[PDB]
Amino acid sequence: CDFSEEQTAEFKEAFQLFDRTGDGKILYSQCGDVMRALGQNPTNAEVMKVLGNPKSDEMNLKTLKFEQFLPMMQTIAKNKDQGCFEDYVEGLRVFDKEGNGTVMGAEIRHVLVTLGEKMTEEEVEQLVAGHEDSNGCINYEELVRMVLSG
Amino acid sequence: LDDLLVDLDHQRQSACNLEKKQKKFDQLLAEEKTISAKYAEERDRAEAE
Amino acid sequence: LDDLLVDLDHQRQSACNLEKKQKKFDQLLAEEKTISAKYAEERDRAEAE
Amino acid sequence: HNLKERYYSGLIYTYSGLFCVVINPYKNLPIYSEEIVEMYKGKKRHEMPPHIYAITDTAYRSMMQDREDQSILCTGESGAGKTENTKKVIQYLAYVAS
Amino acid sequence: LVLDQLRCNGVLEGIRICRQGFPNRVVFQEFRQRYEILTPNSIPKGFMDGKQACVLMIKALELDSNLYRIGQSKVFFRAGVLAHLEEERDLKITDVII
Ligand SMILES: Nc1ncnc2c1ncn2[C@@H]1O[C@H](COP(=O)(O)OP(=O)(O)O)[C@@H](O)[C@H]1O
Repeated sequence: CDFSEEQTAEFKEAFQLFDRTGDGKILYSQCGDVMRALGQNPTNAEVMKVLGNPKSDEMNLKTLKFEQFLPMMQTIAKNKDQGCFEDYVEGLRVFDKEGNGTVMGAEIRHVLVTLGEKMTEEEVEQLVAGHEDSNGCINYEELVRMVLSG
Repeated sequence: LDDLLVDLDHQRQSACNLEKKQKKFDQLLAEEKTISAKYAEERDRAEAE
Repeated sequence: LDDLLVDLDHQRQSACNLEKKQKKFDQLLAEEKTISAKYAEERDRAEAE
Repeated sequence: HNLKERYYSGLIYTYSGLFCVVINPYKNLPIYSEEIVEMYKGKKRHEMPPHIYAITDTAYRSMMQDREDQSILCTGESGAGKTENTKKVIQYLAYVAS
Repeated sequence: LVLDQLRCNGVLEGIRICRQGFPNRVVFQEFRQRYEILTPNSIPKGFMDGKQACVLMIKALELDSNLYRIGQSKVFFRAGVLAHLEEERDLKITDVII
């Protein structure tokens, strides 16, 4: 495998933190959580593709191991379709009306819930939380800068 | 009103006739996508191997 | 008469989709060849890998 | 004819440019539930069939975007369904704008 | 009874104004930021008049002359034009939101 052992040890240590799985295994639905916590930013489509296009019911009746999870993360790191933050900060400007580097939080919540891969109301609230202001607007630039540092 | 109806008849017939031949073009693009999809399936299974 | 205009507008508006479809045949079909060729090379590279 | 076909088929709501039309069904229809309210959550007017929930969502989105107030007015003769329409609008607003 | 209500309620007259008229209308400045992603390479990268700027966007979108009316402060649109631009706008940024 084209992956050093130094970071592999830390990856194994992080994967062993779940525990709640019977033993050294991992569920299909919980695979994305461990894949996104270690690093990278895979999408739902990418997760379903690397997982071999699992069935709807297969996401809760089977479990994988680490020998199969390592190549998944390897491919996600090597092969990816993400992009830098320069394109993200410029994409959110489409919703800016006045053009003063601010956008309404409700519009961002709606765009995140409907447009794209859709997100639950529990996640969008935590995402937009903290950036509350008097005018109810959230600077997309600061939002992207904070999300990139996460 | 009669001129618009007569003019719309040629547009409807032309649009329908043009759309008929355009279906083959759209099908050709879909056929190329389906043919290219075979490579994706081979590449997807290849990555799994 | 306005009803024919609405129908004519919808019929005339369809020309934009048909006109754009004509340019798409030289762009969508042309771009599809590159995507199909890229998939053929990706599957070959994936199989080789 | 369109109104009759929509009423006899189980469709009391019908759009009309910028204002929706409603017909009193005189019977509790199954077009009112939490699942339907969640389905209409964040959906354009031309994305779901005619329904008071769609008009309420459109008005809410317009108010949140243009920052301008709204008014869900209901006009009709005595016994047309204005009270039920207002009830459903308030329910949708309380379930969505919470 | 339904015919007598549709006459006084103005349902028929309320629909013709939306079809023959222009129920849609956006300000010059509001129409730019809300639809510039559709035709980015159309307006010169710099300062430009708000009224003349919208003319270049409409010309690049290949919109029929009978589907908009340029005024002194807003850009009118027929019933159903903004609905198509909204779907095309979201489809363009779909790759960015995902
Ligand atoms: N949309 C509807 N669906 C089901 N029943 C309705 C609807 N609208 C009205 N009704 C029925 O009609 C009856 C009388 O309604 P009413 O309160 O007179 O309406 P309004 O206040 O608009 O005149 C109610 O008992 C109600 O069950």
